[PDB]
Amino acid sequence: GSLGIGSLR
Amino acid sequence: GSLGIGSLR
Amino acid sequence: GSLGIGSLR
Amino acid sequence: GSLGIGSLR
Amino acid sequence: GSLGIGSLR
Amino acid sequence: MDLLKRHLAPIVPDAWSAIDEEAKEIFQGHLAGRKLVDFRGPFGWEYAAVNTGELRPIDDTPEDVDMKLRQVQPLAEVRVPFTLDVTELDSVARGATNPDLDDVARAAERMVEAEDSAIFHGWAQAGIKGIVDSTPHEALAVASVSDFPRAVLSAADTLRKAGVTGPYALVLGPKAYDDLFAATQDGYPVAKQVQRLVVDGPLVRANALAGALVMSMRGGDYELTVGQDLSIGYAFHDRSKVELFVAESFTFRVLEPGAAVHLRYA
Amino acid sequence: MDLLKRHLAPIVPDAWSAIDEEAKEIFQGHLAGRKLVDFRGPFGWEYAAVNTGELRPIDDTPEDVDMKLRQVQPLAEVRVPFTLDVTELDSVARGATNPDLDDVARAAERMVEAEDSAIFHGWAQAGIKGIVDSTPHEALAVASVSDFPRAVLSAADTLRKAGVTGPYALVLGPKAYDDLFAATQDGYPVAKQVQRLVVDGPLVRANALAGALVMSMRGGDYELTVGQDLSIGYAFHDRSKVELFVAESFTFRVLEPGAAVHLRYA
Amino acid sequence: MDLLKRHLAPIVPDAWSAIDEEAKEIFQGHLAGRKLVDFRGPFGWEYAAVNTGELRPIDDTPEDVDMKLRQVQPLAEVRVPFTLDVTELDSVARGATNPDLDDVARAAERMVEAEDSAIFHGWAQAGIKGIVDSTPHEALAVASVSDFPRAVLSAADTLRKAGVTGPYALVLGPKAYDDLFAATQDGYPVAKQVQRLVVDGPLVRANALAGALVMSMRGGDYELTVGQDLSIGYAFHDRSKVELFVAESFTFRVLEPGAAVHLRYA
Amino acid sequence: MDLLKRHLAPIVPDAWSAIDEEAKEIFQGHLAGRKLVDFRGPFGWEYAAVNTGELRPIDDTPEDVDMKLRQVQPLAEVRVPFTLDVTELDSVARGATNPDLDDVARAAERMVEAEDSAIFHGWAQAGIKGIVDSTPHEALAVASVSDFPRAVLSAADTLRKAGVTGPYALVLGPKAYDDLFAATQDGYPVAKQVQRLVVDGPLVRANALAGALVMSMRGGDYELTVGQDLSIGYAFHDRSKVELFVAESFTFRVLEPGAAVHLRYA
Amino acid sequence: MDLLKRHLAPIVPDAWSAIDEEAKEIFQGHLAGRKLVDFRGPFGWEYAAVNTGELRPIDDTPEDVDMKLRQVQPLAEVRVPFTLDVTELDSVARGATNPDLDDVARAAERMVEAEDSAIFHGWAQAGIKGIVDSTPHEALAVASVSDFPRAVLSAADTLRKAGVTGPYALVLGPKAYDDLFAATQDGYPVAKQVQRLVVDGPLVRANALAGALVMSMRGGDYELTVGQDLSIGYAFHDRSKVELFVAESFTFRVLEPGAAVHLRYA
Repeated sequence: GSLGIGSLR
Repeated sequence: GSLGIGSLR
Repeated sequence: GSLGIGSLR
Repeated sequence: GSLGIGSLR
Repeated sequence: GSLGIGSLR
Repeated sequence: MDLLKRHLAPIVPDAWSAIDEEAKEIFQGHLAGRKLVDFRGPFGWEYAAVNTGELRPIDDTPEDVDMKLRQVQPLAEVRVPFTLDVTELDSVARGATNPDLDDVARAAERMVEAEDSAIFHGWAQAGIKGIVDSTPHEALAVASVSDFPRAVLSAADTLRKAGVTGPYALVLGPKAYDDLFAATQDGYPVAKQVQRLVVDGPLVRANALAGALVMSMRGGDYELTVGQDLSIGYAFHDRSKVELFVAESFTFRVLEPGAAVHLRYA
Repeated sequence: MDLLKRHLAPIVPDAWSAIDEEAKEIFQGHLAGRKLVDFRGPFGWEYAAVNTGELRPIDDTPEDVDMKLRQVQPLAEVRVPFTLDVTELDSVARGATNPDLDDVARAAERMVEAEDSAIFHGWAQAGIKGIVDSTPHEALAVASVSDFPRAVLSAADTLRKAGVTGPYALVLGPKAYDDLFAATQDGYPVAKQVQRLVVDGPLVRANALAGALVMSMRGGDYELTVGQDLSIGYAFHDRSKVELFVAESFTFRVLEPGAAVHLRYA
Repeated sequence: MDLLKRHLAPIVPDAWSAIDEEAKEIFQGHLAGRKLVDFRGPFGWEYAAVNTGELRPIDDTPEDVDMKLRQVQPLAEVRVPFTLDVTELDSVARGATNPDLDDVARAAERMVEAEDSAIFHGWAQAGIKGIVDSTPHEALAVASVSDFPRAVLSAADTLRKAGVTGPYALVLGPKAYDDLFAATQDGYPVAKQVQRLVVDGPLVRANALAGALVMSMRGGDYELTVGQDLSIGYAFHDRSKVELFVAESFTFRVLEPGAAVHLRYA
Repeated sequence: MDLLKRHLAPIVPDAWSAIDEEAKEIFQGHLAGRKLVDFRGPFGWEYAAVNTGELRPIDDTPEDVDMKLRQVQPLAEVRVPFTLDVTELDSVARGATNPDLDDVARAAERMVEAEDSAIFHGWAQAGIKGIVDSTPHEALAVASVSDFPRAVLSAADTLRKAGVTGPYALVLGPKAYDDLFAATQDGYPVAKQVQRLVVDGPLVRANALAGALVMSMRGGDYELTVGQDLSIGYAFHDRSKVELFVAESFTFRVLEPGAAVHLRYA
Repeated sequence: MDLLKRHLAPIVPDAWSAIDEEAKEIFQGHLAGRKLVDFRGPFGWEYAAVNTGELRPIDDTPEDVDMKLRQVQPLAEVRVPFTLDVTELDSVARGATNPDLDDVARAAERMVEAEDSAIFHGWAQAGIKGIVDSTPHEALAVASVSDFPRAVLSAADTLRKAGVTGPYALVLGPKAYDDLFAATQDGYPVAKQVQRLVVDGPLVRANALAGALVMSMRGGDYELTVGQDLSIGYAFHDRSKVELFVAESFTFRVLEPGAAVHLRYA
C-alpha cells in the first residue's frame, strides 16, 4: 500500500 | 454557435 | 503553351 | 579493364 | 577460455 | 446559439464566414491565458457559477443547528459591440475578398484584452483575482535582459520551496519579450539560454501581462471556466449599419496562488 | 498557345527546349514576388480583368434610380523582345550543348525585374500599387546590420497592433541580404538570430526590393493574378536572326495595405 | 499495508487520492538519491536488515573452534507526522479541487530531506555512511563556476586512476546548479560545455547535497535498499484534526567508497 | 583492356589487386575536378574527340558553294610510368600485406595532378582551357580568412548578374582550405558560417587549385570527357624490375566560361 | 583454456565471475590501441609468430644455390601476477557483492599499460616497434591548446603528401585530452572545432601515449595480432592467499610507418 515511487533511474 | 476557440494549449 | 512557372511558394 | 573510378560526384 | 575482449574498433 | 440571433441580420452567409474568420484568427493568435491555464470547457448559456466546494459559516445561528452557506463564483457575461457597413458586407456576395472588417478586429482585440487582463491581473468588478495579484511570493527585479536566466532559475527555486513542482513556463509581456528576443551577450543570443532553462515550447508572449512571469505547468493551479465561448452575435441594424457584438461568458479561478512568481520588467 | 506562333519559327525542337530551359531556370531562381504572395492561377489569353467586387457611385444620376459602376483591375500584357542567331540555334541539331543564348537570359531577367518591381514598388502605368508604396505604417530605419533583430521584432509588433496576425516573413533586398548574411556580432552570425526570429524557410532575397520588408504570410493580403503565364513566343525572322519575346499577362492587387512594414536599408 | 490503518481515518476516498497525489508529485520531483544509486526493491514491512555477506572475528574464542559473526545493516524506519483539517478534507467530497494540503507537502519534503541527506552525507544515528563522507579521494576546489569543466575532467581522471570506470554523472547542489546554469563565458553557456563532458541526461539537482559531486554510473557502488516504500498512514484524529504520517523503511550502503569525488562549491 | 597487356607482366593476381587498390584509394581521395564537373562516361580506347557541334568558316571558298569545317576537341592520352621491384611483388604471394608500392602512389598522385591542373588551370599543350583561366569575371581579393563569407556572397552576386543561377560551390586550394578550417572569429569558427552560405556538402579541397573558387553546380557548364578511364598497364620488365604505367584518355571543356569566379588566396 | 588451470583454484564460480567482470570493465574501458589498429583475431595458445611474407638474404652462400630465410615476428607472452584473499572470495558465496578485488584492477591496468605502451611507443625487448617511434615524419610542436586545430590540419596535410589517405583520427594522451576538453577560445570550446576537423567518433584518450597523435584510419597500416587473448589464470594458493595472473600473447606490427604524425604536447 505504498505510494509506488520505486526506482527513479 | 460559438467560434470554436476553446482551449489553446 | 507557357513555360509552366506558376506559383513559386 | 580500368580501375572503375568514373564520376566522383 | 579468455575474457573475450577481441577487437575494440 | 439562438441568443446570437444571427438569422435576423442583413448579412449573407459568406459575409458571416468572413466576419467569423476575422475574429477567429485574432483569437487563435492573441489569447495568451488560454494557452497557460486549465480550461473548463464551454458549458453554454445556462451555466451561471463555478462550484468551489467550500462552505462559509453563517452568522447569528442557534445552538441546536449548524448552518453554512455554499460558495460559488458567478460567471461574467461580456459583450463587445462593433458596427459594420452593410454595403461592405454585400460586397462579398459580389466577389469581394477584402471587405472592410477593421471593427471586427478592434472588437476581437478588445475582448482578448478583457479576458487576458482578467487572467493575469484580475477583474475586481467581476470578482476575479488574477495570477499576478494573487501570488504571495515577492516579485523578482530583473535589472537587465541578461539577468533573465538567473531570475528564471531563482523563480524556479522559489516555486520549488513552496512545494510547487512541475515544469515551469516563462510568460513574457510585450516589452520583456521583445528585449529578450533581440538581446545578445557577447553575440550569443540570451533567448537561446533562457529557452534551454524552461519548458521547450515557444515562449508565450502575453500582451496583457506587465513584466514577466514564471508559473508551474503541472496543472490544477489556474482554472478558466467558459460558459458561452467566444461568439459573434447580432444586435440591431438600420439601412446602412449593422450592430454586432463579441460575446463570452467566463470566470477565472486561482486555485493555488503560490504557483507563480512575478518578474519585474527587463 | 497559338498566339505564340512557335511553329512558324526556323528553330528545331531541341533548340526550342534549350531556349525554354534557359528562361525557366532564371524564372524559377529569381522570381521573388511569386514566392511571397497569393497566386491566382493562369487563366489564359482571354482573362482581361480582376473583379474586385466593389461598386463606385455614378455622378449625375436621377432620384428614382440608384446607379453604380462595377470596379475591375485590368491585366497588363508585357512582352520583352530578344533576338537569337539562327546558326547558333542550328548548332544544337549538330550536337552543340552550349548555344549562344545570352539574350534569352537578358530578356528573362528583364521580365523578372518588371514583375517583381510591380509587386514590390508598384507600376503606375499599369494601375498597379506595390507592397512597399501602399503600406500606411512608418518605415523603420535600420541603422546597422546588427539592428536587424530588433527592427524585425519591432515590425512584427507594428503588424500585431494593426490586427495583422500570421507568421511574418523577412524579405531582403540585395544589399541588405548580403550584409545580413556576412555579418557577425562578436563572431556570432546575425543571420542565425534573425532566422530564429522569423518563418523558418530560407530568407527571400528580392533583387527588385529596396531595403527590407516584413510582411504577413497568413494569406489573403497580396494577390498576383496571372492570365497568360510566362511564355516564349516567336515574332519574326530574317536569314540570320530570329526575333522572339517573353510574354506574360498579369496584375497585382494589395488587398490589405497594412500587412507589411518597410525597413530602410542596412 | 494494514500497518497504515487508512480505513480507520475519517477521510473520503477522493481526499485520500488528493493526499497521495500531493505526496507523489513531491517525491517524483525531489528524490535525487534514487535517481543515482542502485535500488533494491521494496521488500515490505518484514525486511529488517541487509545481508552484507561479511564475517567478523569473535573475541575470546577457544583453539579447537573458529567462531565468526555475520554482519548485517539494519533498516531504519522513518515516520514524518503531519496534521490535516477534517473540514478541508470533506471539501473534496463537495467538489473542491484545492483542499489545504500544505502539511502534506511539508512532511513529504522533510522525508525527501531525510532520505537524500542520508544518501549524500550519511546518517550516523541510523548507521548509514553517505557518498560524500565515505570517499577517500581529496575534494576538489572549484574556485569559480567557469572552472567546472576542468574540475569535472580532473575528477574523472581521479576516478579512472582508482580503477573506477563507467560513465560519470555530475550531481549539483542547489547553489552550484543555479550558478552553473546561469553562467556564461564570453556569452557561451558553461552548462553546455559541461553537459558535453558528462552523461547526456539532464544534470541532477540534489537539494540535500553540499557543493557538487562526480560519481560513476557503472552500477554496483551505491545501493539503497527499501523495505516499506514511501507511504501515507493514519495515526489518530479528533473532531477537527486528523494526524497522518509519511512512512518509509530503508538503508543505504556504500559498496565502493572511491567511486565518487566531491567538488567544493562554485 | 588488351592495350594494358597485364597478362604479360610477371605479377601474381594478388599483387595486381594490391597495385590496383593502392592506385584506387588515391584516385577516390584526391580527384577534385571529377567531384565538381559533369562527367561524360568512359568511352574506351577508340573515342578520339569530342564533337562540339560548331562550324568554322573555311577561307578561300567560291561563290556558288558555302563550305564549313566541323570543330572537335581531341582527347589527350596520358601515361605516367612507374617501376616496381619484382621481389616486393612476389612477397604478397608469400603472405606479405605491405609490399613496397610507393611508386604506385607517386604515379597516381602525378596523374591526379595532371588531370586536376588541366581542369582548374588549363593544359595548353593538350588544347584544354581550365575553369580559372577561362572566366571573364574579375578575380576577388580575399584579404584575410575572415573575409571569406563576404567574398563568397559577392561571388554569388556576380554569378547571379551574369545569368548563372544554381547552387554555388566553394572550392578551396590547400592553403585556403587549411586557413579557413583553422580560423575563428572571436572563437566562432569561420568555416561554420561559410558552410551555411553554400551547398551543404563537405567543401571540396582541391590540391591543384590556386586560391579559391566559387562555381555553379547547376550542371552543363563544365564537362570532362573520359575515353579510357584511369588504368594500370604493363610496359616492360627485366629480372629485377617491372615497368608499369597509369593511363588515361580525357579532355575537358568549359561550356560556360562565366560560371565561376576566382578568389585570390586567404 | 586448460593452461589457465582455473578448476584447481579454491574459488567459487560467482567469485570467478566477479574477478572476470572486474578485469573486463577495465579492459573495455582503457585499451586504447585496440580501438585504433587492425586486430588479427585470437589464434590461441599455439600461435607463435606472425608471417611477414619477407625474405632475408643468407650470408656465405655458394654460386649454384640461392638461399634466403623467411622472416617472422614472434609473439610475446605476458603474465601479470596478482594475489587475492581467499576469505574475501568466499564472501561472495555468502552474498557479498563488493569483495576486495583491487589487485585485480591493479593487474588489469598494468596489462593495459604494457599492451598500449608497446603499441604507441614500442617494446624493444619483445621486438616491437610502436607507432610513435617508427614514424619518419617530423613531430609537430603544439605550443598551446588553441593551436590544436591548425596542427591537426597540418598533420593531415603531411599524411596527404606521403600518400597516406583515409579518414584521420586524433589520439590524445591524458594531459592533451584534459587540456583540449577544458579549453575555450573566447568562450567557444576548442574541442568542438577540433571534433569538426576529424573522424566523428569520440576522440580516443590513450593513457599510455605521450603528447598527441594523428593517424590514418583507412586500415592496413597498424596490426595487432593476438594469440591467447586477455585471460585470468590460476597459479598457486596457500591457506589464506590465492595467486592469479592476467595472461595475453600478442605482437604489434607497423606495416606503414608514415601513416601517423606525432604532436608534441599541448
